[PDB]
Amino acid sequence: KCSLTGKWTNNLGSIMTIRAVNSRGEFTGTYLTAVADNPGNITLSPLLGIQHKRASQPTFGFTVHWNFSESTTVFTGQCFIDRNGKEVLKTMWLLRSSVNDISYDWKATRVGYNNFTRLS
Amino acid sequence: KCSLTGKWTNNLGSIMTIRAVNSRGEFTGTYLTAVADNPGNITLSPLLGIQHKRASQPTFGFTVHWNFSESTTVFTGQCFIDRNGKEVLKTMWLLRSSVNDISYDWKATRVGYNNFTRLS
Amino acid sequence: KCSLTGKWTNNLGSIMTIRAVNSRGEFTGTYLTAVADNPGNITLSPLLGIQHKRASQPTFGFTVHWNFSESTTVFTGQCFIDRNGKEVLKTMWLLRSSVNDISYDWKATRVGYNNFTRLS
Amino acid sequence: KCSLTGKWTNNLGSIMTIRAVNSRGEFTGTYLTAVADNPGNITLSPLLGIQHKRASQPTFGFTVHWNFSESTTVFTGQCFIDRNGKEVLKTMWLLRSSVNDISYDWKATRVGYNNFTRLS
Ligand SMILES: O=C(O)CCCC[C@@H]1SC[C@@H]2NC(=O)N[C@@H]21
Ligand SMILES: O=C(O)CCCC[C@@H]1SC[C@@H]2NC(=O)N[C@@H]21
Ligand SMILES: O=C(O)CCCC[C@@H]1SC[C@@H]2NC(=O)N[C@@H]21
Ligand SMILES: O=C(O)CCCC[C@@H]1SC[C@@H]2NC(=O)N[C@@H]21
Ligand SMILES: *[C@@H]1O[C@H](CO)[C@@H](O)[C@H](O)[C@H]1NC(C)=O
Ligand SMILES: *[C@@H]1O[C@H](CO)[C@@H](O)[C@H](O)[C@H]1NC(C)=O
Ligand SMILES: *[C@@H]1O[C@H](CO)[C@@H](O)[C@H](O)[C@H]1NC(C)=O
Ligand SMILES: *[C@@H]1O[C@H](CO)[C@@H](O)[C@H](O)[C@H]1NC(C)=O
Ligand SMILES: *[C@@H]1O[C@H](CO)[C@@H](O)[C@H](O)[C@H]1NC(C)=O
Ligand SMILES: *[C@@H]1O[C@H](CO)[C@@H](O)[C@H](O)[C@H]1NC(C)=O
Ligand SMILES: *[C@@H]1O[C@H](CO)[C@@H](O)[C@H](O)[C@H]1NC(C)=O
Ligand SMILES: *[C@@H]1O[C@H](CO)[C@@H](O)[C@H](O)[C@H]1NC(C)=O
Repeated sequence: KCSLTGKWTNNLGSIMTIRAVNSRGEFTGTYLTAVADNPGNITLSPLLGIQHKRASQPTFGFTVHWNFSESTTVFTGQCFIDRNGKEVLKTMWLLRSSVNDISYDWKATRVGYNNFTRLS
Repeated sequence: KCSLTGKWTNNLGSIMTIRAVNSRGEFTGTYLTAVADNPGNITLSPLLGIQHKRASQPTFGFTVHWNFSESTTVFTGQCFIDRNGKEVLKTMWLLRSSVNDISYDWKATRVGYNNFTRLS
Repeated sequence: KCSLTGKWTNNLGSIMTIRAVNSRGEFTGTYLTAVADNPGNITLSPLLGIQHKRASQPTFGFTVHWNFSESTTVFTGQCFIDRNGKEVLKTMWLLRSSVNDISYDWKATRVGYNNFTRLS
Repeated sequence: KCSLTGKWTNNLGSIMTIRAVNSRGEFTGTYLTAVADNPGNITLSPLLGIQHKRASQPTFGFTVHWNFSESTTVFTGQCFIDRNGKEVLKTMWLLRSSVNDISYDWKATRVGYNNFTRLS
């Protein structure tokens, strides 16, 4: 089994902590990004998500509410286990910027990927 | 002020209901999709997300844990208000499928958009 | 049969003109975007793409080499025809910005959608 | 400088050849994917794209017309050079499937990433 609970780092150097996953697969956590539009502003930021509970290699999603900008990121992915019991989170994300009005909506969404492994 | 609490529909005919947004911008809800890989299986499914609280046109994200498949979707976007006080959510999404192992990860993520307006 | 040759506009007000499609499904064209990072710089820009030839509702892709910035956009989608012979292109796109070095790669890709209908 | 001309492999094991880039940045090539929806059907497939010509680390895009399915993929990205002169293509892609009619359009687009390095 592949619980999200724990500490994780990604390929950019970001650090994420996921707390207890409840019986509905819901979880809270924190996220310290290594990169940002204005990296001097970075602070620890909250996340909230849901994973599938029963699956051995569950899919999941979470939202990061950045505390230092008007942006939001969502991540979705799957937790995989090796033959050796090593876990990897393979994810993709959408990063939504705040724009002034609906005419700028077209430019407000960035896309990318991240792989996470456990810190311990 | 552009608020998420209430009932919404999107351009595909899906319905979502978001409950009270707390002081941290967190919300729960339910999502009834009009479409699926197997539309005969569709059931009402829970969501969990976060919005920015203070912005008049906030960005937000949420995760939908589909109750009828192993997939997960995340939505992110922004709530816009026009002259008349009419609200629209402009969103993009990632839909993560469950695959058997990490060698299939490349095909596991679909992307799309949705616009939502209030229902009743 | 759903063909790409001709003039089109999308939901943002951009105009594109596609020339003759050859026997391999290749086409050239021009693209006039209604929006940009710096809309004061916009100029008419070339495109190059490929469609499937034999399908009645073909999928296709094309690249737009913006003549006024260091960015590139790719569009992919499908041409649909309804009962009346009315054609619509449903597309998604990736807009790649130029960044200074590989450490900024994570922020370099925006995503979005466009629907196109014929002009004249 | 970072010409696309040459042979490249990606992180999935796919092989791509890009032929001469003309004075407008346009190029043809071939692509042998290591993976597919139906990998038993895979055959060598054509691509067509454009890169920026003058930039030392150009952005670019290309379209792959798959010869063995009704799908199309577009790739966009940037060519980066190391301090040692080693080139890497960092890309993202959209893979468009053919669907029967417009009501299924929502499910027709997959997204992902690939990094390429030179074969020689
Ligand atoms: O720049 C901002 O306003 C908020 C921080 C965004 C950080 C993004 S989220 C996707 C990518 N993966 C990370 O670990 N960090 C970046
Ligand atoms: O097919 C599944 O396994 C779960 C349902 C997926 C529904 C998607 S989520 C994105 C798009 N927007 C909708 O309202 N429904 C579809
Ligand atoms: O801003 C730039 O540097 C180049 C212009 C980008 C225009 C984008 S491409 C996607 C979207 N669809 C359009 O018709 N225009 C925008
Ligand atoms: O499955 C198909 O019908 C066509 C082949 C798709 C292969 C995709 S394109 C994106 C990804 N990167 C690759 O090198 N191959 C896959
Ligand atoms: C991400 O994956 C790459 C390629 O497998 C690997 O080299 C790297 O260690 C991974 N990063 C993390 C934090 O897991
Ligand atoms: C973020 O960075 C910008 C540019 O330095 C600064 O002016 C702004 O006040 C910062 N905002 C926050 C929330 O830290
Ligand atoms: C979505 O936007 C379209 C295009 O503007 C509009 O016609 C429609 O009313 C919107 N649909 C919903 C359900 O909000
Ligand atoms: C969904 O649909 C498939 C195909 O009809 C069916 O076999 C399966 O049992 C259904 N799964 C669930 C959990 O609803
Ligand atoms: C795009 O689709 C919308 C929503 O159906 C429609 O109202 C509009 O006519 C289309 N726009 C263009 C320019 O094709
Ligand atoms: C585009 O706009 C910027 C900002 O106004 C300007 O400085 C620059 O010269 C322009 N670039 C080109 C090549 O059009
Ligand atoms: C892709 O990048 C990863 C991480 O840097 C690297 O280990 C791998 O060798 C690269 N693959 C190719 C084909 O360049
Ligand atoms: C692709 O694979 C399927 C499933 O094996 C097969 O039935 C079909 O004929 C193949 N199509 C092509 C174009 O090779």
